Amino acid sequence: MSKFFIDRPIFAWVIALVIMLAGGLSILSLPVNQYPAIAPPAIAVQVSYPG
Amino acid sequence: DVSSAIQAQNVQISSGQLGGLPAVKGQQLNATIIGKTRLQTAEQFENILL
Repeated sequence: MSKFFIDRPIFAWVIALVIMLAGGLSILSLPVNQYPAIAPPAIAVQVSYPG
Repeated sequence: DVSSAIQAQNVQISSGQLGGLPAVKGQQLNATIIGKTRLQTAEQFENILL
């Protein structure tokens, strides 16, 4: 709840900045791609037999 | 001798193609060759030459 923070603004600023730079360094450690694993899993067996 | 004759006369044989690669320059025909296949009925088995 509030009323603990309007008298204590530095606590609120610290919470804001720590969630900011908790996400901002974590963006540099996860990969980026176009799409997630949308395709179903599939296993293929394969042989070749000449002639 | 019976086992060797069966192993000789009941086989699948890879016999390739007519116009297989690398073909000669100008070839226009290509078809798979169906060589020896396995026997199916008992009458094909009982005509095996010993």
